[PDB]
Amino acid sequence: MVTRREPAVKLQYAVSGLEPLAWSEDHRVSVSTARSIAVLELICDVHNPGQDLVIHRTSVPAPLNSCLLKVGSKTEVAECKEKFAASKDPTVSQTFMLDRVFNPEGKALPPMRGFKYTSWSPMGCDANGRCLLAALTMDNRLTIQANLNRLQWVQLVDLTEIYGERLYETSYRLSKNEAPEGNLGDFAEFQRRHSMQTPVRMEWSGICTVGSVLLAVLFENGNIAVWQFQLPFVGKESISSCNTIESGITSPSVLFWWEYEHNNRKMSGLIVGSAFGPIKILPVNLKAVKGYFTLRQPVILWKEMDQLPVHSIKCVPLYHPYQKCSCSLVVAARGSYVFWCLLLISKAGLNVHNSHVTGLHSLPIVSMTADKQNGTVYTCSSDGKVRQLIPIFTDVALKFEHQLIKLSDVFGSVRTHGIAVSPCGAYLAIITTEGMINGLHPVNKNYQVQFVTLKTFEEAAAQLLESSVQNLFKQVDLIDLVRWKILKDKHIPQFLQEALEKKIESSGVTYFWRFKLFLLRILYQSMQKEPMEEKLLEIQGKIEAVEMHLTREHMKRVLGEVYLHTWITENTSIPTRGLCNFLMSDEEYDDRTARVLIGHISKKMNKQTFPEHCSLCKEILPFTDRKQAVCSNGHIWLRCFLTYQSCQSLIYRRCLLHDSIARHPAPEDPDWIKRLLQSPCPFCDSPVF
Amino acid sequence: MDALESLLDEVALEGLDGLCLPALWSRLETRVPPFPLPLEPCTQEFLWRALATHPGISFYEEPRERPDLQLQDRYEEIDLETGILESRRDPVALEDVYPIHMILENKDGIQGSCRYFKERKNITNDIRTKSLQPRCTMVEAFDRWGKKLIIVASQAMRYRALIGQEGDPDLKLPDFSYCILERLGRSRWQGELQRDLHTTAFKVDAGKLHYHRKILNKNGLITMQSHVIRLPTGAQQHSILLLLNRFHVDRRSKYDILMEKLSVMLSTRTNHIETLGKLREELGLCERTFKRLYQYMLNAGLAKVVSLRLQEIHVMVRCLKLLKTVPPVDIVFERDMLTQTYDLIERRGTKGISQAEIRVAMNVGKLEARMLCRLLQRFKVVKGFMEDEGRQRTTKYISCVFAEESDLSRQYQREKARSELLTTVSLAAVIEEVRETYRLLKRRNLIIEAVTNLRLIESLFTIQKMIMDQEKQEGVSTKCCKKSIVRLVRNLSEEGLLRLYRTTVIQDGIKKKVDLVVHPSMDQNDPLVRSAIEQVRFRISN
Amino acid sequence: YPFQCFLAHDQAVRTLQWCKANSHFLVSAGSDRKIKFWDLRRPYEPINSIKRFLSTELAWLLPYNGVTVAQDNCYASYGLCGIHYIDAGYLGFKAYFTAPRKGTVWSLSGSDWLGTIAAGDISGELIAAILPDMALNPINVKRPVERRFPIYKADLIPYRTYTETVNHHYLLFQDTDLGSFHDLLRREPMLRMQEGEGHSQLCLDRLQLEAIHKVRFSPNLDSYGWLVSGGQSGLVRIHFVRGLASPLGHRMQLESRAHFNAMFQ
DNA sequence: AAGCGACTCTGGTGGGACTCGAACCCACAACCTTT
DNA sequence: AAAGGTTGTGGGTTCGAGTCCCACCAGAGTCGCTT
Ligand SMILES: [Zn+2]
Ligand SMILES: [Zn+2]
Repeated sequence: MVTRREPAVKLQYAVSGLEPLAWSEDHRVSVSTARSIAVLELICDVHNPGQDLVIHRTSVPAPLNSCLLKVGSKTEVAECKEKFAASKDPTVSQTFMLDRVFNPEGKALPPMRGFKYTSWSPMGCDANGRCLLAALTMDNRLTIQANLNRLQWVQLVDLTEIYGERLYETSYRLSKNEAPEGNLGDFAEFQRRHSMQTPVRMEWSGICTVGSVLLAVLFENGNIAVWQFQLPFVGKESISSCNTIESGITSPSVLFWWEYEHNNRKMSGLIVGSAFGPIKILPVNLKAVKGYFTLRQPVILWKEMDQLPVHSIKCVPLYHPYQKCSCSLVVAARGSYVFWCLLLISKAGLNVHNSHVTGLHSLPIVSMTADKQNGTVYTCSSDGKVRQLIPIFTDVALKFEHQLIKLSDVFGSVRTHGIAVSPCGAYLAIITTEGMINGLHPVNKNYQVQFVTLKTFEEAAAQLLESSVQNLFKQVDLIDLVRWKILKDKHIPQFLQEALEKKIESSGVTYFWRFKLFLLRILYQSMQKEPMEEKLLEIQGKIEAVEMHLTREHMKRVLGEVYLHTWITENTSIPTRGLCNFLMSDEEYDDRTARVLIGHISKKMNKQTFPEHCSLCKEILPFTDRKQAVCSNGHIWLRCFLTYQSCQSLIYRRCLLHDSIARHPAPEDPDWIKRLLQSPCPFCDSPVF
Repeated sequence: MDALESLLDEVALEGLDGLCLPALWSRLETRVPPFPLPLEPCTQEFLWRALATHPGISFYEEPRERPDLQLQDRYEEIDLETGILESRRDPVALEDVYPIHMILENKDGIQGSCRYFKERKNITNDIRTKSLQPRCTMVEAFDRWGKKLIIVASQAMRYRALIGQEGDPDLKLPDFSYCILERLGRSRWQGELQRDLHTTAFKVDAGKLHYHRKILNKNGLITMQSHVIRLPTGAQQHSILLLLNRFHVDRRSKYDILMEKLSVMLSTRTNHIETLGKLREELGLCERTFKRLYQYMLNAGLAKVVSLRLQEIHVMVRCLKLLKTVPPVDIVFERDMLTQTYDLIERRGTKGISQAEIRVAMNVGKLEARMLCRLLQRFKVVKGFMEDEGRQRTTKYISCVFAEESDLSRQYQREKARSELLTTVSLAAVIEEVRETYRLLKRRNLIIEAVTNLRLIESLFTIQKMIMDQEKQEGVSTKCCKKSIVRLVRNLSEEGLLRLYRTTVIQDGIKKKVDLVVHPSMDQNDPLVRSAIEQVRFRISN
Repeated sequence: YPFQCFLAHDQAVRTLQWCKANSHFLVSAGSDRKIKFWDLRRPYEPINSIKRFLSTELAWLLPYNGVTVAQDNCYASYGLCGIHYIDAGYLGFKAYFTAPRKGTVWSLSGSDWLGTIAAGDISGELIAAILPDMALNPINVKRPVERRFPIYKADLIPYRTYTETVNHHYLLFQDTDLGSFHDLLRREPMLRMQEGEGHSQLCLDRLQLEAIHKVRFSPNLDSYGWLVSGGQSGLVRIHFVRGLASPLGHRMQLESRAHFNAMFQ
C-alpha cells in the first residue's frame, strides 16, 4: 500500500522550528523554514496529463524587522538593559546576555526572524472561503496571514503588537488590584514582563456559530490569550476580543483545543501539556458565544511530572462501538512514547482511561499526526523510522496496535524532520534529509518534502462513492489517487464506473454527477488530450452532456429561489427570462418541477424586458449559451457560473481549477444572492475565490 | 488561461524593459493560444483600464522612443523534398529591441535587463490615482507619451511568469543567470539558441554562457534540445535550443522524421532488409539526403551495412539490415586529520591520489579537502604532480618518501631535460606571420624535434597526425584537438621556437589555406617557403 | 533512558560545556566545525552558531560569557592556527587569538580559580595563558604574548610504531621555572616557544610519542594551583604553577579551612 | 617624560565565483577507397 | 571500369580543474590626552 508519489519537493532553506510540517483542511502543506514558510498547494489538475502531484508553490516571507517585546518605556528599558549587561554578578549578567528573548538582535548574534511554528485555521476563516495561516517567528512575532490573490501572502494582523500594547496599557497586570506596578529594574519583574508575552505555540478552535473562530496563544509563563475573530477575518477590525486565562502550568510546552458533543450538548476546553510532563485540560471559563458551553472543572490526564516533554497533542472524535456513544481520543507525544487518553461522557460524567503505548522508537518523537477520520496515529523520529499506530476498540476504552513503515524501502537511508497526513488519510508527507550512509555522515544536507500513498486506489474509489461529506474539494487527496490511476491506465476501472452508475441511478444527487464529470475529464486527459479521435469526440460529448446536466440543476435552483423571495421586478441581477427561455428551450428533459416553476415565474415576470447590456456598446446580450455572451459588435463577456450575469467587471473570481467563474457580490445585490454567490463552484466544488 | 490574465501575463513576459503600447497589441495578436477578444479600439480601452487599475503594473517614460518589434518567426517550416524542414530561417538581424544591460546587485532584489533603468521616470501616479482609478484613456496616454510610455509588471509578477505555478518563488538566481531566463521568457514559444545568446545577446565566451546556464538546468527551469540552423550557405548548423518550460515543444527534424519512416519501413518489412534505391524510391528521396539517413541509422546502431546478390534479394547489391577507486578512510579518534590524510597518501604510494579522490576517501567538503592538500604541500611532506586525464589537468599528490621515485616524477624529469636539450640546440599567395605537464612537454618536444629535423612542415594536420599516433602508441584514449595544437603552436611562437606562416593561395577558381610552420632560421622570403607555396599550388591545381 | 535528546550537530559532537552561571545554557562543538550555543528550554534553534575550524575541546570559564576553543589545525590558515576565545555574542567582540600553536591542541582546561587556561599540543608542548577580563574588548590587548608561557615541552632525542620509536629515542622533558615570570620574554623557554610558534614544522614520520592528549587544572581550592597532563607516552606529569598561586588563594584557603573545620569534625 | 585606548597602516589567506584548457560532438565536403 | 565508407573541417558543448580578489585577520604603528 505504501509507495512513493513521484515529485519530491526541494526546499531552498533549512527547516526550522517546532513540528515543522502541517497539512491543512484546504490541502495546502506548509513547512516552516529559516527564511519563509513554503506552502505546497495540491491541485487535482484537470487540464494536464502529467501523473505527478500538481503542487503549486507559494511562500510567506520571513519578516525584515526583528521584534522587540515591549516591557516598558523606550528609555526605561534601555537603562535597565545597560544595568543588567554591566552587572558584576555572573548569574544576572550571563542570564541577560545569553537569553535571546531579551536580545532579539545584536552585534554578533544571528537574527531569529525565521519561523518557530505555524498553524492552519479551519476553512471559511479567510475573506475568501479559504483558511487562514497563523505564523510565529522565533523572535515571537505572531502574525495571521492570508492569500487573497493566488500569488502573494499578506499579513492581516500582528497579534504580538496588539497584545504588547494592551499589556502596557494595563501596566502588565491582569487583575489591577492583584499586584503592584513592580519595578522594571528588578530582573525577576523584567524577566516576567518578557515571559508573560513570549508565545510558545498556538491553535485555532473550530468555527463557533455569524461565524467566529477562537485562537489560543500559549505563553512561557502559562498565561493563555484566547483571541476571538469575527468571520470572514479581514484584519484588526475582526478581532472581537482578547482574554487571558492563567493556566498556572509551569513551563507549558504544547496546547490543543478540545471540542466535543454529547446528547447534542456542546462542550469544550483547552488541553495543555507541560514540558515537565503532565497533561491537563483547562475549562475555558471565559467566552462570549452563547451556543457553546465549557467544561466545569479541570481534569488531569497525566500527573506524573516525569519531565518527558509533551512535544505534540492531537485528538480525534470517535464513536465507540461497545459503549455505543461518542467519545474523544487524545494522543500526546511524550519523549519517545505516545500517551493516549480516551474521554467519554456518560451518566457518571467523564469516564477516563489512559496509557502509554510503548516501544515505538529509540529516540524522542519529533512529530505526530492524527487521521481525523479513523484516529490512526503516525509518529516519527530523526532516525527515519515512521510508525503507523492503529486504535483498536476494546470492550472498555482502546488498545493500540502499531507497525513500522519502511521508509528505507522507498527512499533509502534517510532522516525525517517531520510528517503530515492528508485530510482523508490519502497521503503522508515527510520532510526527508540525507541519512547516515553505512555509518558515515552525509557530506551535504538538503531538506525535501516527499509523499507516500497511504491508501490503495480501490479504497480511495470506494470511500469517494460512500463519502459522507459529499464534496470533492474536501477529498482532493482521494480523487488524486483516482486521478493517478486513470492517467496511468488510460481507462476508468470498470467497477468504479458500474458502482457510480448504480449510485447515480439510485440516488442521483449532484455530488455523483460531479464525480462522473471528474472521471470523464481525467479520462479525456489520459488519452493524449481515426478511432482515438472518435473516442475523444465520444467522451467529450459525454462531458458536455453531464456538464449540461449540472448547469440545469443549478439554474433550476436559482430560479427555484427567485420564486421564493420578493419578485425582483427590475430584473436587477439575474437574467431571469433568459434562464426561463434556456430551460424551456428543449423538451428533451421532462422535469415538470422546472417546467411549472418557469410557468409560475413567467406568469409573474414583468412584460417589461429589462435586458442586459454590453458595457462597450449599451446593446443587448441575447443569452444564447451557458459560458459566454456576445453582441453585434463582437465583444465576448464570460457569464458568472453562479448567477449567469455577465462578468463585465475588470476583476472577477475564478475557480481554483479555473474550470469555473464567478462574479463579485455588490451592495446592490440582495442578501439571498450575496449568500448564493458564496456557493462553491457547481462543477468542481473548489473555491471560486 | 483567462483573457484578463493572458494580458497581464504578456506584460510580465517581457522583461524589466517592458512594453510600448503598440508592442503590447502586437504581442496579444501574435499570442498562442489565441487571444480571446477581437482587440477592437473599444476593447483596447477596456484592456488599458485593466492595466491602469492593476496595482502590480507600473508605467515609465523612457528618454527615447523604442523600436517596433519584428516578425519574430524563426523557422522555415516548409520543404520541397518529402516532409518539411523546421530549421531556423534567418530574418534580418535588425537592431535589437531589447539589448542586454543587466541590473546587477540590486538592493531591492529586482533583476533583469534594462538599458534605461536608472534614467526613466515613474509616471504611475500621472496615469492613475493612488486609489487605482485610471486618470487617462489609452488614446490620451499614447498621444501624450507615444512609444516613450513603457509598461512593466512587478518583479513578483515577472518572476512568476518565468517559473509558472509549480515553480518555487524562494529561489534566487544570479543576475546573469536570471537575465538568461528573462531572455528566454520574452521569446515565448521560439526560444533563443544558445549559440545566439553568447554570440550576440550577451556577447561572451561560450564557457560563460554555459556556466551561467548550469543553474537554470540544475533547478530545471529550462529545457534543452539540439536544433538546426539552415545557413544561406545551404549547409546547416547544429546549435542548442533553449526553451523555458512553459513554452517547451519537442521540435522534430527532417532527418528524424525521415529516419522514422525508414525505421517503420524496415521494421514492417519482415526481412528488415531493403536495397538503398528502393528505400529511396519508396520515400522519393535523393541520394544526397538519403546517405545521411543511412549513416544516421548506422551511427544510431539501429541497422547494419549488408550486401546481397540480386538473386539473394529475389550481381552484388548494397542493402541495409535493421537490427534495433581508493578505499574509504575510517576516521580514527586518536589522530589529527593532517596525520590521517598523510597516512592515506602513503598507502597509495608511487601512484599518488588526487584532491578529488582524497575528498571522497576522507568524506569532507570541497573546501576542506583543498585545505588538507594546501597544508601538506606547505609542510613539504607531500609533493604535487600535474597529470592530464580526460579534459582535466588534475593534480596527483605523492608523499616525499616516494615522490622522487614516482613515475610522474621520472617521466616529467626526462621530458624537462629532453626539453632543455631541444631548446638549447636552437641556433644563435601572400604570406602573413602570426602573432607544465608530462604530456604537454612531450607534445612540445615532438614539435620542436619535427621543426629541427624538418625545417618546414606543411600543415598543422601533419603535426596533429604524428602527435595522435604517438599518443596512440602510448595508448592515450583521448584524441588531441586542433585548437589544442594551434594554441600549443602559438605558445611556441611566443617562445620564438618556430614561425607559423599563414595565407590563402588561389588557383583555378579555388582557394586553400596553407598554414606553413618553419624553423625560426628562415623568414617568409626564403626559397623553401616559396617552394612549399608552389608545390601546394601545384597539388591544388586542377 | 534519556528524558530529552536533540540533534545538535550534523556530524560527531566532540565536546560539551555546560554553563555554570546559568544552567539553562549549554555549548557544544562538533566535527562539522560549528560551535553552537544552546538554550535547553528552547532546543529547536541554537542561541548562536559560529562556524569555525575543527575543534577538539572547549572550556567555559565561569566569569566570562564566551568559550575558549582548541583547534585541530587541518583547516586553519597556516600561521593562524591556535587557541581562540569566542564571545557568545552579546558583547560582539571578535575572537581573541590567545595563543598561536603549530600542532593541533588536543586538550584544554580552564582554571576557574586562576582564570587561566592550559593546552596540550601534538608538538608535545604544554602552555598556559592568562585571559584578559573578557568583559572588556580584547582588541586593546596589544601584545598577547606577554600573557602566555610554556609549562614544559617534550622532545624526542635520538638514542611509525612504538617499539621502533622507543628503541631509538628518549623523551627530553624541558620544564619552565614556574617560580616567577621575571624577564619572561628573554628567558630561553619563551624564546624556544616563540621559535616554535609560526615557524616550526610538524613531524609525521613518527608515532607522535611526545604528543600531549589531556590537560586538567585542579578544580579544588586546595591544590587550585596544580595541573596534571598526560599523553601518547603514557607518562602523566603534575606541575605546580607557583607564580599564579597567590596570597588571596592562601587567604581563602585558610578561611575556608576554618569554616570547614567548624562544619565537620 | 612615561603611559594608555582608540584609530589606523601593513603583509597574508580563504570563500565562493569564475576563468581556464581540454576533449567531445555536427554535419558537411573531400576522396580516398572499394568491387 | 565504375563508383560510397571513411575521413578532416569550423565552430559550438561541456566538464572539472585551478585562479581571483575582495574581506578579513594578526601584528605593529600613530598620537590626543592623561598621569
Ligand atoms: Zn459590445
Ligand atoms: Zn470550478
